[PDB]
Amino acid sequence: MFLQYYLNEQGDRVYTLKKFDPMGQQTCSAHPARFSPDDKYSRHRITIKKRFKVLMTQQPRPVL
Amino acid sequence: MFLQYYLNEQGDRVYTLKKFDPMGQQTCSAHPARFSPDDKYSRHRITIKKRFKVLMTQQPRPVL
Amino acid sequence: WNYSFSQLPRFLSGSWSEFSTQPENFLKGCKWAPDGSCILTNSADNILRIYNLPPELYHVEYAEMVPVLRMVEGDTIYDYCWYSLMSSAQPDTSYVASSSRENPIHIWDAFTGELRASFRAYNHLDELTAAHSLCFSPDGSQLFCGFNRTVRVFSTARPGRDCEVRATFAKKQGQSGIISCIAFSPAQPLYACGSYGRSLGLYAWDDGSPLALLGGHQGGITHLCFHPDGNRFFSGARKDAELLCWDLRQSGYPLWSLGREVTTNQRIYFDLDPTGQFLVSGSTSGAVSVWDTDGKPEPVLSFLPQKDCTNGVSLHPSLPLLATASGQRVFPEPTLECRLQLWWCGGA
Amino acid sequence: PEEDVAEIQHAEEFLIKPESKVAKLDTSQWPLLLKNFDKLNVRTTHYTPLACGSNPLKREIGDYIRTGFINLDKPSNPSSHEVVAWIRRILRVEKTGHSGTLDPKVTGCLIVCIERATRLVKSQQSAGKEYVGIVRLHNAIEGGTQLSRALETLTGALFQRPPLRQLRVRTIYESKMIEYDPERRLGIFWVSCEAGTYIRTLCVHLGLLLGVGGQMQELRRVRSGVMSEKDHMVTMHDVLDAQWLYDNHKDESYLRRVVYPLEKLLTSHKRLVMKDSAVNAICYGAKIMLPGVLRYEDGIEVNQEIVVITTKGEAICMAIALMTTAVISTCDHGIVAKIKRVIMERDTYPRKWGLGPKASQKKLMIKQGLLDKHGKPTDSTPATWKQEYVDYSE
Amino acid sequence: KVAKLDTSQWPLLLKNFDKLNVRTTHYTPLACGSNPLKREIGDYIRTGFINLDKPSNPSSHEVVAWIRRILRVEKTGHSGTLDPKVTGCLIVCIERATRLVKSQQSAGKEYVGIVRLHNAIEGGTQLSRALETLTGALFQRPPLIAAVKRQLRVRTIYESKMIEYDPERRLGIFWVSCEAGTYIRTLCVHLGLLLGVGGQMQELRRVRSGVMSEKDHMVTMHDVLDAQWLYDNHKDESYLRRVVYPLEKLLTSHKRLVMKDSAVNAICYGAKIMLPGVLRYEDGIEVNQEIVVITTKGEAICMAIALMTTAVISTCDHGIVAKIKRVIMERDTYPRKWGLGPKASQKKLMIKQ
Amino acid sequence: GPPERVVLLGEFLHPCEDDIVCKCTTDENKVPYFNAPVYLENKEQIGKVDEIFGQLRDFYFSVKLSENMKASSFKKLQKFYIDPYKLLPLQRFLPRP
Amino acid sequence: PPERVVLLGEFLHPCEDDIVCKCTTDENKVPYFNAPVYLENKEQIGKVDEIFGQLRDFYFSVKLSENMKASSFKKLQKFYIDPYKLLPLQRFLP
Amino acid sequence: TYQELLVNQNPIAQPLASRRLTRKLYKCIKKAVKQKQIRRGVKEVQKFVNKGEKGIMVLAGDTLPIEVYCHLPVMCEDRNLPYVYIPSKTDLGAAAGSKRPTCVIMVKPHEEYQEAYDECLEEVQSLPLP
Amino acid sequence: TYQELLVNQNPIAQPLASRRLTRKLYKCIKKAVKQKQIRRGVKEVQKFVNKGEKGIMVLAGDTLPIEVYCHLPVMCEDRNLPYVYIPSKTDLGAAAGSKRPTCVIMVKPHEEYQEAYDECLEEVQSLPLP
RNA sequence: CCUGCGGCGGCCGCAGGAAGAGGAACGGAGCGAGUCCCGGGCGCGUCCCUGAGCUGUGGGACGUGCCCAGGACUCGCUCACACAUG
Repeated sequence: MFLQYYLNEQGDRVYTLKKFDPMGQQTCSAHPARFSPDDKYSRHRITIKKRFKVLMTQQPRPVL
Repeated sequence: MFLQYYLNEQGDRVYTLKKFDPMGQQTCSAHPARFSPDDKYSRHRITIKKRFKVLMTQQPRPVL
Repeated sequence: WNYSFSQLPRFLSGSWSEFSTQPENFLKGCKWAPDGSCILTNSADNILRIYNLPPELYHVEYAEMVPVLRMVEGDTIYDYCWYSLMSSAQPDTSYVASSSRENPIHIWDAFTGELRASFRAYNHLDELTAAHSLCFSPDGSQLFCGFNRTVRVFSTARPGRDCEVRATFAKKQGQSGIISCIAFSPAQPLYACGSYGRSLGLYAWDDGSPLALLGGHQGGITHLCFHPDGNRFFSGARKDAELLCWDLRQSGYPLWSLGREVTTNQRIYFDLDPTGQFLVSGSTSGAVSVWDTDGKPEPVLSFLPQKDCTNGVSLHPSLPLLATASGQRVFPEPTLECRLQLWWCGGA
Repeated sequence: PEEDVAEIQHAEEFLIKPESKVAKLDTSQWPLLLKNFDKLNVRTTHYTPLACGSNPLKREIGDYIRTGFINLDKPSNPSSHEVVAWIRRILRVEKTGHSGTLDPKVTGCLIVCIERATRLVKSQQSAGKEYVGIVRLHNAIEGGTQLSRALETLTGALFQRPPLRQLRVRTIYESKMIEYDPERRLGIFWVSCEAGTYIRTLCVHLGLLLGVGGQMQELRRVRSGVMSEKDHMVTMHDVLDAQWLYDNHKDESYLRRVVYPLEKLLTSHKRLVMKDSAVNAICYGAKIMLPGVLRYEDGIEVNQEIVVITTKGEAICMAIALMTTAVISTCDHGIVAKIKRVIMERDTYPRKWGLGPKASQKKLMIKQGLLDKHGKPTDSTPATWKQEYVDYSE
Repeated sequence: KVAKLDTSQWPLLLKNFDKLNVRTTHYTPLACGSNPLKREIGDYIRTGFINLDKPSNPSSHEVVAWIRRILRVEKTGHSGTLDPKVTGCLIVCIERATRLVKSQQSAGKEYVGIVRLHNAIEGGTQLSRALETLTGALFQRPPLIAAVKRQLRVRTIYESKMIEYDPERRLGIFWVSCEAGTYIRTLCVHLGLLLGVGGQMQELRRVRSGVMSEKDHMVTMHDVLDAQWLYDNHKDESYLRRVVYPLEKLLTSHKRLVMKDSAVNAICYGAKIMLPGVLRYEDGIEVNQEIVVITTKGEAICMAIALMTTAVISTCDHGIVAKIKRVIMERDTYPRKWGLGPKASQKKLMIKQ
Repeated sequence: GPPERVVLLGEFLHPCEDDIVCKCTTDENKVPYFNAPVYLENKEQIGKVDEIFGQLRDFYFSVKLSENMKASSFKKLQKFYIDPYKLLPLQRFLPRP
Repeated sequence: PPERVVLLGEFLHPCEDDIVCKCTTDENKVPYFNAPVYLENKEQIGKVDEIFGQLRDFYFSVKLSENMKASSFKKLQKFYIDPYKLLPLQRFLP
Repeated sequence: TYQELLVNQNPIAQPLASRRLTRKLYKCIKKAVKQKQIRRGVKEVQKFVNKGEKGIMVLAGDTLPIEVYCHLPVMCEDRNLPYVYIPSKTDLGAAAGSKRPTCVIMVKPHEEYQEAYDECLEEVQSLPLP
Repeated sequence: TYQELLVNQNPIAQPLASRRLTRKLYKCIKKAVKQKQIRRGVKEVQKFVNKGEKGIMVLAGDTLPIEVYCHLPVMCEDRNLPYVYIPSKTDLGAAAGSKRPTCVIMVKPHEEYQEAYDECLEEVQSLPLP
C-alpha cells in the first residue's frame, strides 16, 4: 500500500503520498488492519485497550 | 485486622497494609469502632466532641 | 558408645550467623530426624531450616553449620514434625509436616525442599482453621493435629480435605481449650493430648474414646514425652516451674515433680534418651538440666549452653549428641544473639 | 461558598412557582428523527399512544441489532460479500447486506445493513459516493497540471465499460488531484460519484487521455451516501470485540458504539408523523391518509420521498408524498402519501384499523346493505353519504 | 437568599429543575407540603435512611434491629446482607423508606477485601492478572459446602483491581466492583485456585452500596445512638438531622416527572399519572423505564413505570403518562382535588344531565 | 458401573493442593454437574468435579482426585472426559428469554 | 469489403500501440465495439476498443491492424466507419 | 522524636503531657507494673473507674478512631480523677512490659514508687485545662 | 532524534525502553540474527509464541493501526513472556535484517551473546509498570 | 388494488392485507395471609490473659438477656375507581 494520511486541525483526514506530514511526524496507513474471521484474541485487545483508556466506549459519544 | 487506610488530597481513601503512609503519618484502621446497643456513654462522647469542635453538627453542612 | 553425663557435654559447632538477617530473631526449637540424618529448626522468621550431621564428626575448630534447605512459611509456624517412619534408606518417606497461622498443614520433602502436599481443615462455616499441634501416628498411617476443643485425623495416603473429627469437649464437658501437643505410647493404643487449658487427656487411637483426663499444671501444657517404657510419660507447661511425671499403672496423679525455670509463654522442649534413661530439659534461665529416670528422677547435671533462654533440646536417636536451640522475645523500654548448637555427651 | 450554600439549602424554602408565560421546548438535541421535533407543523394532538414500540436508540439489544447497521471500514483482502458473511456470523443474525460492492483489494466505507435494516439496502446502493485512489501512469508527463486537466475533462456524465461487455453511463460530479509524485508517477485523486461508477475504468481513461496509459493502484471509499469515514466508522476488529465483550461481560455498551439504528440513515429526509393507530395499517400496506397524520415538515413537495415516522421517532416506511405541505394543512380528506418501502415489522404496533367513526359507519352500512358487500354504493345508499364520501379507490 | 442560587444548587430532586422540559407553567399551589429537608422531625425520620458504617461483630439483621430500637420506629430494611464479620457501607431504610429496599438490594456494589494465599507466588502482577481473568460474568456457588449440594449461578464483576501485595505475609488487597449477590469469599477461593497456590478471604469491607458510598454522608452506629440521646434529653433535632437523610437522596439518579399540585393525592390513592397533571418532564424518559414522580416542592410521590417517552409526552394532550410501581407518599398529605377539571366536570354533568 | 461413552471435558492446568485445575473444553460450552465423575481416555475414573469457576463462555473447573489418584501423575494439556448426560447447556444459566 | 463509410473523428496523441482519437460523428452518434475503422482511402487501420469521455465531446481508441503503426498518423487526420454501425445518442442519455 | 509523635495526635488530644512528664509517667508505669498496680485497656480501666478505684489515667494521644476511648475523660471529670494524654500507644504498651500497644493505662498509688507517683499526680493536676 | 521519536508513539506503547536500553536491544538483535535466533512479523511471532517458545519480544511503538500487534502483549502476559516497546518501526526492521519496517520480533537466547541477552532480560524485567 | 418474502431489471410463485386510523378512567393503590423452588451467633456482668494463640481498639472461663434465606406467584381486607379547575 502507498496511501497515507495526516489529520487536519478541523479533525478530518488529509491524504498524502508521503511518509511524513509537512510538520515531520509520521503519517498513518490509510487502510485498516488485516482481519480474519478466526481471531480468538478479542480478549487481549479489550484488556489492553481498557488499560490505556482507548476502548471505544471511553471516548466521548458522537453527535446524534 | 489488617486493612489500614490514609487520605488522598481529594479526601478519598487509599487502602494499605502499611501502618505508615508514604508521607510518614500513621494509617487508620478501615473499620469502625465496636458497638453495643446497651452503651450508656452517649453524654460523655457528645461532651468532649463538642469541647474540641469535632461533633458532627459543628462540621460544615453537606451539600445536597 | 552410650549416653552418659559423667561430665559437661563438649561443644561441637552450631549455627549463629543466619538468624541475624532478621533483627530480633530467635529459634522456636529443634528436632532430630527419627533416623538421625539431620536436624530441623523452626525460627521467629518462620523459616524451617535443616542441617546435616557435619561429617567433621567422622572425618579442631569445625566450620559453622549452614543449612541445606530453607522451607519458607508465610506466617507463624505453630508446630512441625518429622514423618514418623523417615529413613535415609527410603527416599519418599523423608518429609516434614508443618502448621502455620491461617495456612493449611504443609508437607515439605526434606531432600528437594519443595511443597509436596497440603492438609486443609475447615470450621462449620467452611473457613480454614490452623492446627496448633501435629503428630504422625506410630504406624505412619495418620497425621493427628490439634485444634480448639478438637483433634482431627488426616490420612497420610490421601492428602486433601478429608479428615475424621474427634471432639474433645462435648456439651461443655471434657478436655477444653487449644490442644497443644499430641503423643503416642510405644506399646499401647493410647495417645495423649495436652492443652492450653491446663489439662491432659488419654484417648484410644482407633476410637478417640476418652480413657482418662488428668490433673493440671499451673499453666497451659506445651509438651509431652512417653518413655520407651509404655508404662510412663512426662509433661511440661508454659509459665510453670514444674515438669511432671505420670504412670499408666496407678494413674490419676503425677508420681513426681521436677523443677525448671519457665517464665515465658514458650514451648520449652524436653527430650529423653532413645533408651529412655535420661531426661533433658531446657529453661528460660538458659540452664539445661538432666535427670536420671533409672523412685523420683535423680538430678545429674546442669550446664549453660549460652547466656540466654534454651528453648529447644533434642537427643540423637543412635549417637551421643545433644542439640540445643536458643532465644526468646525481647521486650522494649520506650524512648544477645540466638543460635543452634551441638554437644557430645559420650565418654572421652 | 458551599458552607453558605448548604446552610441556605436547609434554611430557606424551594418551590417551582406558577407563571403565565408560554412554555417553548428545545428539541434541537433530541436523537435522530426526533431532532427539531417541536418545529414540525402540527395538525392535531388528540390521540392515544400505545406504549408498544421504543425510541430507536433505547431498543433492547436484540431488537437494536435487528434494526441496526454498521459503518464498516472494509479490510483489504476479502470481498464485500465475504465481509458481510463474516459480520452475519459474528452477530449471529440471519440476514445482511451492504451499500455497494467494493472489489476485494479496495477498502473504505461499507454500510452493512443487518436483518430488517436490509430493507434499506437498495436505497443505500443507489446513493452518491466518494473515492480516493491511486493512478499509476506507465510513462512520464509534464506534471500534475496534466493529470488535473485529465481529471477535469472526465468530470461529467461519462461513458464507461465495466472491466471484463456492455456500454453504461455514470456521472462523476467533482474531481480533484490530491497530489502527484513525478518519481513513481503515482497520483492520488478524489472523485465524487454516482453509484455504480467504475474507478478502474476511470483510471484507464485517465491513462488513455494523457496517452501514457495507467491503472488503479489501490482504492478507498471515503463516503457511501450519508455515512463517511469521519462519521462513526468501525473496523471488523471492533465488531468482533464488541460481540465478544457482550457475550462474556454482558456489556451492551461497545455494541451500541459499533451498531447504529437504521433511523440514522434516514435523517436527511422530510418527516411525516402518524398516529399510533395508523402505524400497523401502513405496515400492512395501507394508503397513508390524512386522518392518521399528526405532524409534517416544511418543504414537502409532490412526488418527494419522505420518511413516515411514529411518535417515538421510529421509521415506519419510506414513502412518496402526494400532497404539498400547504395542501396537507388545508385539506379535509385524502391520501397524503403512498408506501415505497415498509421498514417496520408487522405487529410491532397493534392492529387498530376500522375502529374509527367514519370507518365504523361504513362497516355498519355494509351489514345494513346501504352499501354493496364490496363497499361501493347502491340504490339503497343515502344521498348524503353518496355525495359526501370520496372513495380513494374510485 | 434562595434567589442567589443556581437551579443546579437547589437540593435533591429539585436540582436543575429548569433544565427539565416544560409542559405548562400554571397551577394553583396548595400549602400542605414541605421540602424534604424541612420535614418536621418525626415525619423526617419516618421517610429517612441512614448510610451506615457497619461494625465488625454483629450481623446486618442485628444492626437494623438495633437501629429500630434506637430510633423508636417499627420498620427497617437494609441495602444488602453483610456477613457478620464484614464492615462497611450499609444503607438502612426507615419506615416508609422500606418501600425502596428492593431497589437498593438490586444495586451495584463495591468491595475492598484481602486474600490470603496459601503458598508463595512470583509477585503482585500474577495476582493482578488472575484478577483480570475473573472479571466479567462468572460462575459462582454460595460459600458453604456443609449443606450437601448448592446451586451454581452467574454473577458479574464489572471491574477489579489489585491495590497492594505483601509477599512476606502473602496478603493482597483487591478492590472489586460487582453486582449484588456476588460472593467475595468464593471469589477469593477461585482466585487461589487460579494462581494454583490456594486462598482464603482474610477480611472484607464494602465501600459502596448503589448510590451511597463510604466517602460522604456515612455515619457510625455511635452517631445513631448519640443523636437519639441528644434529641431525647435536650430536645435538639440537629444531630439526628445529619444522621438521617430523606429518601429523595436515594432517588436522585432517576428521571423525573413533576406534577401539578392537584394530581398528587389522586396519585397517592392509586390513580395513573395523567398527562394534564404533568408540569415538567426530563429528557430520556423511555417506555417501561422506572422513573420518579415528584411534587413541586420536591417530594417523591411514587416510583412509576413510564408508558410514554419524552417525545410522545411532547406530542400528546391527554392520557396515561405512567403507571404506579410503588407509592412512597401517604394518602391525604395533599387534599383531594380530582374530579374538578374541565373535561371531568363535563363528564360528571352529562352523566347527571 | 462405568458409562457407555464419554465426551471431551477439559485440558490439564496446574495442580492446586492435592487437587487439579482444568481448563474446560466442551463443544457447545456445556457445563458439568457438581461431583460428576471425570475419566481418562481409557474411561477410567480419576476423580470428580469440585469447583466450576470462569467467564461463562470461557471457564475452568477443579477435580477432587480419586482414593488412589495423585496430582503428580498428570501432564500439561492432558485431556479429561465425562459422561455426556452429566453436562448442562450454557443456555440454562442465561436468564429467562 | 466495406459498403460505405462516414466520419468517426479526428486524430489525437498515440498510446501504447494504440491511437486515441477525438470523435466528431454527425449529431454525436456512437460506434459499436470492434467496429472496423478506415482511412480516407478506405483502407482499414484497425478497430474501436474503448469509448470514453463525457457524452457530447466523447473520445475513443483503436486497436490498430498489424500492418499499421501509430507513428504514421497525423494531426487533423480524419477516420471513418460504415454508418450502419453508428448508434443514436438517445439510447444512452435518459 | 516527640515532634514526630506530635504529628500523630487526635483532635481530642489535649491536655498533652510535656516530654519530661512523659518520661516520668513511663517510668512510674514501669514501677507500678512491677508492683502489679496498673489497670490497662479500655475494658479494665472503664470497669475499675466504675468500681471507684483512684489513680492517674494515662491516655494514648494517637488512638484512632477516638470513639473507642473518648468517653473516658468525662468519666474522670465526673469523679475528678486526673487524666493526661501521651504521644503514642506503642510507648504506652512498652512501658507496661508489652510489645503489643494499648491506648489507656490507669496507674494506682502504692508505697515503693509513691514519691515519684505524688510528683506525677502533682504535675498532672497542674496541667492547664484546654 | 529520540525526543522526536517520542512524538510518534501510539497510545498503548508502554513500557517504553529507555535510550540506552534501546541501543542495547538493537545490538542484541544484531547478534541474535547472526545465529538465526530471531523471529519476526506478527504471524511468525504469534505462531511460535503459541508453539511454546520463549525469548524477549520487542515491539515497535510506531505501529498504526494498533490492532495488528495489540493481542501480543497480553498474550505475553498469559505466558509470562517479557515484552518491551522501542521508539521506531524502521530501526527494529533494520536490526531484524528487513530493509522494510517491522513491528515485532522475538530475540531468543544463544550461548554466544547470552551475556547481552541476560542484560536485556534483567533490564527489561526491571522496567516500571505503567 | 397494496405490502412483504423467495427465485431467474422485468417477470413468476408463495404469504399477509384490503386498512378513512377509535377510546379525557382505563382497570388501580396500600396492607395482610398462603403455595413452589430455631443451636448457634451477638450484647452485657464473678475472675483470669500482653500466649511464642487470635487478642487489651480485645481473647478466654464461668454466669446472663437481643438476632434468625431470598426470590417467583395467587387472592382476602381497607381506600379509591381519580384526564388534575387561566
